Amino acid sequence: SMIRTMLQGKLHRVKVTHADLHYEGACAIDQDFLDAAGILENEAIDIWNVTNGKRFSTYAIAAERGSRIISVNGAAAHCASVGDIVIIASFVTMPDEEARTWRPNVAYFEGDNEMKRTAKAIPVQVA
Amino acid sequence: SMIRTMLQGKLHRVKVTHADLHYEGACAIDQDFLDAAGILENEAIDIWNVTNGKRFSTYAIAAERGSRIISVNGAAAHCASVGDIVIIASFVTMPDEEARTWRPNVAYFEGDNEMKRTAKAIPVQVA
Amino acid sequence: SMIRTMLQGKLHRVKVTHADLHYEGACAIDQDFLDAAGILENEAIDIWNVTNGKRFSTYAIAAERGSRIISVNGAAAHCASVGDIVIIASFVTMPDEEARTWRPNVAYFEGDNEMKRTAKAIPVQVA
Amino acid sequence: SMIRTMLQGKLHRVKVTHADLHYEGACAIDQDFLDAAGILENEAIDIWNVTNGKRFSTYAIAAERGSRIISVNGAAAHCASVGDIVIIASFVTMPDEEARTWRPNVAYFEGDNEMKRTAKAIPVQVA
Amino acid sequence: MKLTIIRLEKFSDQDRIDLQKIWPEYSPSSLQVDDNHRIYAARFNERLLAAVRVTLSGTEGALDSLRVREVTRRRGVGQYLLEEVLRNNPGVSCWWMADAGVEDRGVMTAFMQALGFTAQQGGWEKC
Amino acid sequence: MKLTIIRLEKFSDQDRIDLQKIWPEYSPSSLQVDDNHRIYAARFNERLLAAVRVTLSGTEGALDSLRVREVTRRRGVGQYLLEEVLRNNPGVSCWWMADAGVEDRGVMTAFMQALGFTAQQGGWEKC
Amino acid sequence: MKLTIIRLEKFSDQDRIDLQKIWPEYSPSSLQVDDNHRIYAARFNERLLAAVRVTLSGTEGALDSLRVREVTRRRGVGQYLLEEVLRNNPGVSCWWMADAGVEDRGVMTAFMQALGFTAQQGGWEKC
Amino acid sequence: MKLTIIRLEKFSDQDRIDLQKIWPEYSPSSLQVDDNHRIYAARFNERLLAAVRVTLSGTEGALDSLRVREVTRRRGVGQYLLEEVLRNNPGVSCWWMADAGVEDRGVMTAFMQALGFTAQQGGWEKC
Ligand SMILES: CC(=O)SCCNC(=O)CCNC(=O)[C@H](O)C(C)(C)COP(=O)(O)OP(=O)(O)OC[C@H]1O[C@@H](n2cnc3c(N)ncnc32)[C@H](O)[C@@H]1OP(=O)(O)O
Ligand SMILES: CC(=O)SCCNC(=O)CCNC(=O)[C@H](O)C(C)(C)COP(=O)(O)OP(=O)(O)OC[C@H]1O[C@@H](n2cnc3c(N)ncnc32)[C@H](O)[C@@H]1OP(=O)(O)O
Ligand SMILES: CC(=O)SCCNC(=O)CCNC(=O)[C@H](O)C(C)(C)COP(=O)(O)OP(=O)(O)OC[C@H]1O[C@@H](n2cnc3c(N)ncnc32)[C@H](O)[C@@H]1OP(=O)(O)O
Ligand SMILES: CC(=O)SCCNC(=O)CCNC(=O)[C@H](O)C(C)(C)COP(=O)(O)OP(=O)(O)OC[C@H]1O[C@@H](n2cnc3c(N)ncnc32)[C@H](O)[C@@H]1OP(=O)(O)O
Ligand SMILES: [Mg+2]
Ligand SMILES: [Mg+2]
Ligand SMILES: [Mg+2]
Ligand SMILES: [Mg+2]
Repeated sequence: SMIRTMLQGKLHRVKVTHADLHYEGACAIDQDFLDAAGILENEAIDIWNVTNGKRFSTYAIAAERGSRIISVNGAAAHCASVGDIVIIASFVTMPDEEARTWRPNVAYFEGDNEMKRTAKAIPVQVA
Repeated sequence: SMIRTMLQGKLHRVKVTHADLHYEGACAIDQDFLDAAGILENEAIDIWNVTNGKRFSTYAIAAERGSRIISVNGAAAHCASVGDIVIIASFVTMPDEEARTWRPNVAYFEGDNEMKRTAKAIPVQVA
Repeated sequence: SMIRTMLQGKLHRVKVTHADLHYEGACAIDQDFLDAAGILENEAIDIWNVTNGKRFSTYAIAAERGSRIISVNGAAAHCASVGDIVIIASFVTMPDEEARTWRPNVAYFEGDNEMKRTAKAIPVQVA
Repeated sequence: SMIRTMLQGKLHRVKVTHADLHYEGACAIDQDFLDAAGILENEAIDIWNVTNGKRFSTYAIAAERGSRIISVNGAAAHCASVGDIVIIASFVTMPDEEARTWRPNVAYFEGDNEMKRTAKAIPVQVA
Repeated sequence: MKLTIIRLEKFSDQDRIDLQKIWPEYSPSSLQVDDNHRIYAARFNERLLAAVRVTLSGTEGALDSLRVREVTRRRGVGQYLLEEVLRNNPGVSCWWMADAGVEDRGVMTAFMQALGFTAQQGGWEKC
Repeated sequence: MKLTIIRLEKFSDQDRIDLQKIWPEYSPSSLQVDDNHRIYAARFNERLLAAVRVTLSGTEGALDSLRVREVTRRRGVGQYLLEEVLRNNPGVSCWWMADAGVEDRGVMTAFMQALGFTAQQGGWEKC
Repeated sequence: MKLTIIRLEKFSDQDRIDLQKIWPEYSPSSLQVDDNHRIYAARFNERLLAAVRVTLSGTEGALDSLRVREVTRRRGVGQYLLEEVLRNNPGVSCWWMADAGVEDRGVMTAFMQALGFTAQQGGWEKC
Repeated sequence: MKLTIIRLEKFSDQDRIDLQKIWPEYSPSSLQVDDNHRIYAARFNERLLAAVRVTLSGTEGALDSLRVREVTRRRGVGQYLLEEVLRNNPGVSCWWMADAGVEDRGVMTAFMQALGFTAQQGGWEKC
């Protein structure tokens, strides 16, 4: 019964499509993208901005399936601009025994939020 | 037994009423507001400042029911000023099965911390 | 089985006594102080600096009982100086039912880390 | 059933060997180093930079056993440079009873990521 | 912005695009608006998610063409739209909605019941 | 500031407003203060939450009009106020509080017992 | 960068070093590349992790020398390499891989089966 | 700095203060140090936590006055001190520690056993 915190899933290098201080809450994500990464509506997510270096935490809401929207909303819009490249992750906890065999849901994006690949593992970095 | 972190409830766009370095601990919140969002005295809360962009974590204490007070106290008063518009959230953990049907407690404010609406869901953002 | 994150205990307004980049890890705390706030050796703690506004997370190690030492060590020494006034907190998780009756371990300090008061509750802030 | 967050293990003062915005995710760590500190592939880790003061959270992936690689990848490469000295930690949760007897996995490094010592406890800081 | 009920007296081009999605069967502005023929709409993050037409005859009021976009159903939008219609026409003491156009009369009845309307031949009433 | 017990020798206008809430039945300054008739008050974040009157006769001391604001009861305020009164009048070896004005004699007795007073006809004693 | 399948027409010195590790038995450039003799490779963070040789004869195609570096096996690399080879040679309707050089024919068959190939005498086929 | 084993050939005033705490019974510098009479000490965050005296006679070596400060026992300090003494005197193939001065011979034996020494009359041996 030691409990680990494990990467559950990630959206790798999506582009912010909207950012507005006046919108409600706090990252709206195309439905299809959430499903691909196993991320739930109302789940806590971390956002890492490759364009500007900012790292912040918020929660996810749904955006219309097929819209390709990554909308960074409310206070979070201080942390990202339209066109920024971001990584979106969530994390779950599980017993150590399950953690040793866990495989995260990973989704890869190119161009205008076109989903290129889903996978269940990240390769090993070699010398 | 994978455990998710879910938005439990939020106070949406309250106004800071007091901020003082010399007060004890660390966000005092009108009792009625805590009840509306399901937030507990001594619970960890996250504060997102729409006015200035700062994101910080603290814990909630009670303020007198009906006072409308949002008091940002002690070290936290470096992160917010009187009149700032903030979002206050807490998060809970639950099994994945329960998380898929979870509904957060959400409260909406206007003007001088007048509670306008409580709800149990955030709509989908459409294109 | 919704699980809340609750303030477990806090050291309120202790003074940093040592800070050094070359020390190992990462906040050493007088034993008596840890006991007073229910904080454990190797437990994750959050540090809020009232003097300079910085908020960071680390873990606690023991310092010699009766020394009154608050030693901010290694990388953390970028976040605090000798003489800064800080609040040290830890957080625990428990079912909602237990959370509604939880009482945190709180310790109050004055002057040269003299423990003035321990208590089990924070009062309500009134108008 | 109060649950504590405990330091599980740490890599003490490793040197960043690679840092690149264009690499995927987000800290690649020599396999042997992960084993020494009990850290798992895909586990959430915190990174504290002694050289520049930055504190950020990410997740670990494997790098080739024996390479000695500490690769800080993607958005994280805004937070560290080649040659920076960092501490890498993970945290686990367990019941209070187990937490009182917990011993973390600690690994100490010198020179070019040469592992000098593993241990199960941090000494007490004395006056 | 957050979910808001508005009375539309003039339509932007965004409004026109949104109303076509909500009401594909109608061609704006076939839609007449004057003091007794009203259209209320639910607005969320600069888009309309739901609409209804309101006909007033002093103490009697008729509702037709209530529709919430499929993507955002069961998030409380329909209910809030109707409450704001009732609340903002406090002169009307008798309301009727005919069952015309309704996809799923079974769902509609459960909704109209939640709102306190009684099922009648050809419709629902609250009076 | 944190909860503090103070002896009030002069009253600000805030003090006057606070004492009216604590003691609606009395009109400040009907309230006489000299060296033998004292008022001690619990102060928390620039407001008074509780008060008591103290009459000294050398080794004998009388307490009356102990009241804690309803909103902040059972948070240890009453107990701390009384301990500070006892501690700061170490000349008094015999204390009396008459049961006059007491709302709920049952609650009062359990409180006075926690503090080590014995119930007697007409009051409580510690002597 | 993320895991990418590339057709190698020219080899850098890094490519040469990587191919020696993937294929110790071959000496680049003993390796001939023209329009009908191809080498596809899996690239991850500027290194090659796996390679295969492809011989095309219009609607027939042969695969040999499929190898994934031992350190990074069972992370989906082999599977992605093969899918990209199939996908990018959509003219080929019949594929063959001979069982030559294969370490562990049992593992190979389970892999080739996951990819939809049938085991045959001397090899695997998808056709 | 981290826990380090050092050979003390010269003593600072801090060293003198520390050695008095480790060895109240001895008066530095009653303590003779030359090439065959050594003192090794465990150092942690600029303080000594443990010491031992080493007498070398070529292939034979004697240990006396091993002591770890009470406050920091059972954190692996004693064990690391002894291993570094053995490791840094690889010429010695036979070690003796007499049981003189030992508080608790039962604890000492379990310690010396963990380190691979055999209990003998009057002492411990590894040889
Ligand atoms: C030209 C024309 O437009 S003709 C008119 C055509 N209109 C239609 O055909 C109606 C199509 N359906 C809809 O538009 C929507 O489904 C509506 C209006 C019935 C409901 O709107 P919603 O925003 O989805 O309902 P909302 O979430 O506010 O529901 C509130 C309450 O209604 C009830 N309810 C709503 N949908 C359902 C359902 N599918 N089953 C059971 N109860 C329901 C529940 O009590 C619900 O409360 P809960 O979520 O706490 O259980
Ligand atoms: C003009 C005039 O003012 S006339 C005088 C009128 N005064 C009154 O009528 C008294 C009204 N009541 C009060 O003011 C308060 O309830 C007091 C003074 C009795 C208690 O003050 P509090 O600040 O609420 O008590 P506090 O939390 O310090 O209690 C300490 C201990 O008292 C006991 N206690 C207090 N309230 C209760 C209760 N309601 N039931 C059981 N025990 C109690 C408990 O042991 C408690 O310790 P715990 O919380 O560890 O269990
Ligand atoms: C000169 C020359 O090169 S001669 C040719 C020599 N080549 C060889 O000897 C092959 C040596 N083995 C390898 O290179 C690798 O093990 C390969 C190519 C067989 C597999 O590559 P990998 O990248 O490890 O396989 P990958 O993870 O993509 O596997 C995909 C599916 O294959 C199957 N699979 C792969 N390995 C195994 C295994 N060891 N056991 C069971 N099934 C397996 C599984 O279904 C797997 O899906 P899963 O992980 O969802 O269960
Ligand atoms: C003038 C003079 O100085 S005269 C000499 C006087 N010296 C003494 O009287 C010795 C007093 N005791 C001590 O100094 C210490 O207790 C020592 C040296 C025995 C042990 O030092 P420590 O740093 O506390 O031991 P350390 O934690 O390194 O122990 C390593 C192993 O020893 C064993 N060990 C140590 N203490 C104990 C104990 N109290 N019970 C059982 N086993 C023990 C265990 O196997 C332990 O490994 P573990 O923690 O994985 O179980
Ligand atoms: Mg809805
Ligand atoms: Mg109280
Ligand atoms: Mg693989
Ligand atoms: Mg020790």
